[PDB]
Amino acid sequence: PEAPRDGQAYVRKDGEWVLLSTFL
Amino acid sequence: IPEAPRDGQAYVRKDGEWVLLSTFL
Amino acid sequence: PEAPRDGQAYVRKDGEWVLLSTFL
Ligand SMILES: CCNC(=O)c1cc(C(=O)NCC)cc(C(=O)NCC)c1
Repeated sequence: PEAPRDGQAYVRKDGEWVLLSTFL
Repeated sequence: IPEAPRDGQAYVRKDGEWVLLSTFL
Repeated sequence: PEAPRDGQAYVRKDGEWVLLSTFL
């Protein structure tokens, strides 16, 4: 399914969309 | 959601689009 | 299709899921 549409980037983890910024 | 470009570059999902990872690194 | 479900983040590249950590 689609990631949130909220001006933030997402990566795929554990069957979820997780913010990229958390890893940066 | 559709495939990302297949062009040797990594993409992340943003705003219902595929965006280059490199932009954020 | 789904990325691996293994506690790790993935990005999309070349029609595949590739570890985010490789790029960081
Ligand atoms: C210009 C913003 N770039 C990043 O924040 C960035 C880039 C990189 C990056 O370019 N890595 C290439 C080795 C890595 C990280 C990272 O490992 N953050 C952990 C807190 C962050």
